[PDB]
Amino acid sequence: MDLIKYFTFSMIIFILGIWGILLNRRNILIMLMSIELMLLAVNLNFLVFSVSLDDMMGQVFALLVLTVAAAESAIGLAIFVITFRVRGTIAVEFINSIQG
Amino acid sequence: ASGWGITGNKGRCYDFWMDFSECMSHCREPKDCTLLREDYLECLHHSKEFQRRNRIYKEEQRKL
Amino acid sequence: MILSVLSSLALVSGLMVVRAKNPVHSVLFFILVFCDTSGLLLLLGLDFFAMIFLVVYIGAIAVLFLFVVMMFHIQIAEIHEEVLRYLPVSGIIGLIFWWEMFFILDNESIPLLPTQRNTTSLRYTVYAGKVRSWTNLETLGNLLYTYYFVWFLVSSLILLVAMIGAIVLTMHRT
Amino acid sequence: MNTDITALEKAQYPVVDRNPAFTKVVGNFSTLDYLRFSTITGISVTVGYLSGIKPGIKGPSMVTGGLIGLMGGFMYAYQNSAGRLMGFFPNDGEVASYQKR
Amino acid sequence: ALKEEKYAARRTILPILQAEEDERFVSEWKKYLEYEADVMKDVPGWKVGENVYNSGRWMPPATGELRPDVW
Amino acid sequence: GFWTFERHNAQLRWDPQISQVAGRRDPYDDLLE
Amino acid sequence: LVWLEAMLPLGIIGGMLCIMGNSQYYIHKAYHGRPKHIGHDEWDVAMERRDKKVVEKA
Amino acid sequence: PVMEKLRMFVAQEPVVAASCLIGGVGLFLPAVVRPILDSLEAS
Amino acid sequence: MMLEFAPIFIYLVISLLVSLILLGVPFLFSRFDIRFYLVSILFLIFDLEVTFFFPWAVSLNKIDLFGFWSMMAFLFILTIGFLYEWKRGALDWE
Amino acid sequence: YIAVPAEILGIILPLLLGVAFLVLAERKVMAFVQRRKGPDVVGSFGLLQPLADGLKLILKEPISPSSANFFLFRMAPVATFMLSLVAWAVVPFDYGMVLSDLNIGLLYLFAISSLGVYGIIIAGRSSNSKYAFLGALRSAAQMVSYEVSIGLILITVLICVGSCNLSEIVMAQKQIWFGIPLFPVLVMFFISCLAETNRAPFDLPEAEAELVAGYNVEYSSMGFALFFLGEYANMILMSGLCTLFFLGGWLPILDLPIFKKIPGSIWFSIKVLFFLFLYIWVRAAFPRYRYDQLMGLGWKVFLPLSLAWVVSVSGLLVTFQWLP
Amino acid sequence: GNPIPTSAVLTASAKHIGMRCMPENVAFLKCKKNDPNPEKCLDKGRDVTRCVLGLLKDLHQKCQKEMDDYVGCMYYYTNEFDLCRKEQEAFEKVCPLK
Repeated sequence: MDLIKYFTFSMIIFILGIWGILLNRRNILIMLMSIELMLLAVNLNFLVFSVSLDDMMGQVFALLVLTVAAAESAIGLAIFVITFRVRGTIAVEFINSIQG
Repeated sequence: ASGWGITGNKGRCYDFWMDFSECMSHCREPKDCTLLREDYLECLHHSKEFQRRNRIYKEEQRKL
Repeated sequence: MILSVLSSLALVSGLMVVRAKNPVHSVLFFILVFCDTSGLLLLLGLDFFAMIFLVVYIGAIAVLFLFVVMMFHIQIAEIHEEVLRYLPVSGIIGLIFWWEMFFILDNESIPLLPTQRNTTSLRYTVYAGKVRSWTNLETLGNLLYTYYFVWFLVSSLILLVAMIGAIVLTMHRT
Repeated sequence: MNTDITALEKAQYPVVDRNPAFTKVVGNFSTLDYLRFSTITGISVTVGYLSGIKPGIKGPSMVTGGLIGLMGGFMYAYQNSAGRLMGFFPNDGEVASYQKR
Repeated sequence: ALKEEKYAARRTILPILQAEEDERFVSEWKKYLEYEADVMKDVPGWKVGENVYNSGRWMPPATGELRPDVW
Repeated sequence: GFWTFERHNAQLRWDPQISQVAGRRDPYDDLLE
Repeated sequence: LVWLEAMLPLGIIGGMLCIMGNSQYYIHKAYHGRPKHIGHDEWDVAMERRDKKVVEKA
Repeated sequence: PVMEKLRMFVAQEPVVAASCLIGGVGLFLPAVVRPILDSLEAS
Repeated sequence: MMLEFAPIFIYLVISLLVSLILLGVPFLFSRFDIRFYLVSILFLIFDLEVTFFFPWAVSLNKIDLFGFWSMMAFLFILTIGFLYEWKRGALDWE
Repeated sequence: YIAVPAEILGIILPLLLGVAFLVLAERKVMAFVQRRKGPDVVGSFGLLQPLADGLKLILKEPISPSSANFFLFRMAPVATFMLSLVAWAVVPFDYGMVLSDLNIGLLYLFAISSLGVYGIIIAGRSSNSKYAFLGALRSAAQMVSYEVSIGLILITVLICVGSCNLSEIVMAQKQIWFGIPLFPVLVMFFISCLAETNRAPFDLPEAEAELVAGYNVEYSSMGFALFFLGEYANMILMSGLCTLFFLGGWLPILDLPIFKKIPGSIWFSIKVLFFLFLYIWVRAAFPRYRYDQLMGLGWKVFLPLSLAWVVSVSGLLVTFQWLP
Repeated sequence: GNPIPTSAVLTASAKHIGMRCMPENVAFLKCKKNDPNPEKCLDKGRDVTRCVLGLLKDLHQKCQKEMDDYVGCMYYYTNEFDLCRKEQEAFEKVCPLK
């Protein structure tokens, strides 16, 4: 029953990311962090599957995904910083001007 | 399917994958390669082996 | 059992990431999720990945998040909201996802029930693959730079984009 | 590293050399190859000069454009020569220096 | 050289270790086959030690543990 | 059976060229080579 | 020769380090019967487990 | 007259120049010397 | 084998106990500076560079010239980025 | 496994004694340099001075200021102290004298060093002091900045050895110590260790007279003591790492029977003591950089040179086929 | 009488095993390459076991004290050849590799 338990660990991390999206309408920093949780859950699936199938392709992609996660976090926090600088606040009522 | 094992040797299920691939390389009906395909998937997930052993466990529990 | 312990710690820590009132606390609980993940990876036998999750996710990424979120000095009023009204929608979505997705491997990967018999003597041992053992590090390094080097270089291009974007968006030279 | 030059689509012209070396391909450059190279280098230098006048760096801009043009022109000429020697492009000249030599 | 020496010493004594392991596994497999023959008695249609692989090639029994060789 | 076409059989022709590369060998070929 | 006063705490640190090594070295050797082997790999583990049977079942 | 620009660059930025020389040696050895040794061995 | 990690876990438990004993015995008797974000970004990039060096460094004996030059190209891209950082004043705290 | 905690305590307790006496040794050496005596009244030759200071700190009342982050304020010194302690589980003192023979020991050490920054940053924000927070930010940035050069130097040693096992790194230096052909790399490593430990000339937290308040200004009693013990344990560890990577670890200077007589633990201790003396001698010799100056040194000097040495060593080794 | 074929003994005698039982080793490895099934290799395994045990008993009869010392030192150092050279030389001097 090993594989199912590893997979449900990754599953709960992914589900927690989805819930963090659902529960944080007014907190876009935690929306970003929830997205990072989802990416960690996928990275773990690749490692677990690579071990389970006795195949190295899962690990190569796991390293490359870690690179993608790093770059995406860097740029996301940059966009956060510039949005904050322009508005002086992070509240979602000040990032809703574009609509319709 | 790639053949690179996680310990530096040929992957566990690579030979089954290859045999499946050679079969499909000349059989125009994919149903001609069903047995080798389910052999490769059985190597991947051990589903039928575990199911049969669970049958054995179930019968033992019933007769106890 | 150990998987149950790590799973419970990760569950509670992740709930704390998504539910902490203070975002700084959310970043610190995220570090706890990454430590727990590293323990899981050590159980898988992948020590390089277990150490790299500490080096990169905690040592670099989480430090970035902590630096940014600390200097923001976010007041609770701008991000606070009562979440009791989201119990039904989260209940529905989580239950659907749970039933469809926590059992996605059950039909494909049927678990082996633990019998009251020593099935650990049926372990066949092959000494041929144990003469010279490769670490997870050497197995990865055998492949990254030769047979899949294009993906390696594309990842470098991704990192270069990150550097350029960070400068062009935030730099105010003195 | 195991290498294999085998292409998906077979050559349609006599194969003079299936994997010609770097120096051999370069030595196979024809007058048309040097014409393509010189045209691309000259156009690139011209664009560098004309685009560099407004910022005031026409000289350095000429250098940058010329570097891009030298790289691209060599690449195009090497492509043509190697493709002729491998039989992917019409290569009656290469076959002449193969039957004769 | 010192490592090659060690690996060479491992290669010369591998066959006796493998032979002993093969004999031990064959005896254990006979014991499990007789256990299965006894337990699955009065089960219509059963086959003691049926190979789940159509090609019939021998594989070790699967353990259900993801990475037991590292512990 | 488009999978029969030669363009879709690259692994069947490439992999035998690396069958002796360390990292994807059957452990016994090291014992007898 | 007053500077020997400073060489006393340094000598104490050196002795502490020697203790950190040797104390853990001798405890392990006493419990396992032989000193710790550096480089214990899959092969060394397989040998120990098989030797246990080869010894106890003889 | 690019012969004293290198001199001024080495005077002003000694660490950068040293780094460039060290890495340049590290790149020059396999690009040049290694094929020379490979060619010598074959003959 | 992961067998050598168990002593580390027991070591962590004991170190935590010692720290709690030491810290518990006495209980008986609004300015954003972009340069910190930037230093974090550079650290993240070079941390990933050290990460990709570890498999390469232990594997140089088998990848030979091809792996060496693929790593060299990787470094070249990242060093072009670093030069861009230098010229834009990201490395100057004045 | 029943005997494992005995080995663990046989590592930890002498380490704490060694830290307590390293502080005394630094006070004695700085004093002797300055024509004074240093601790010499509390015990013979001041040998009981560490015991008195530790017992004083134990009896001192803990303040725990009226902050809104009381748990994090107290956990921050525990985090940094546990991290300083746990690095010694993989350090070998002689052949077979090591708690955990990790095959990934080098990367494990890098991970510990990367984790060390969190105690300092959490202390700054949890202390409810703008001065402590800006000091903690500067210290954290300096530490991560010099981690890059430390990692690149580690990669250079790895290329020479081709294995992350510390014992194998030592045993690879039987032919020659790496400090001889990689002497500039050793100098860069020793300076990067100084900057990574927040030590003079890089000791921003000690620059209170420079209007630069440290990250631990709001700490009293044993939280402050834990921060101090962590920093000095890290100094000992950095000396040990300099010894292992470049000075042959437990190996003797020359491979002769006369040198092979004395145990390798004594060799290792002697080399560690020499680097611990350098840490103090440098503290006594020079003034300190400004924050901007040391950051410039980290990103503009030590990183390029570390990257250049990685390239040069790897290229030379693959060129002449001298790889492990 | 017959020494217990522990890992120390086999590793100590590995060089003699390689020189003396070479053909049985090769045949067993060929059969294993052809078929992984343990049931289909028992004859070659018996051949290999018989050659090794015979050589072990022979080498015990020729050089007993040197073999005990070498096996004792190999066991103490978990089969590390480098920490056992003097006993290795004393062992090969009375019992040549041939």
